[PDB]
Amino acid sequence: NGPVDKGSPFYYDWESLQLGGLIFGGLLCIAGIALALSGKCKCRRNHTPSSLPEKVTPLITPGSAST
Repeated sequence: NGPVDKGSPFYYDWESLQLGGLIFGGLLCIAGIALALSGKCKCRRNHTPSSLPEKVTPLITPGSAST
């Protein structure tokens, strides 16, 4: 028994907190977008009054800095 881990040499197995640490961030992200999904289905039919007319602005309005 040694919940400390620093008791046996198997403690040096912490290196994972490093290599995995980098993935941790990548994983957290995957978790971030996931939550968004629960808000994408609505944004698909509701979307925003600005983010959506952005790709439809050129067809609805000139979209040119001049002329």
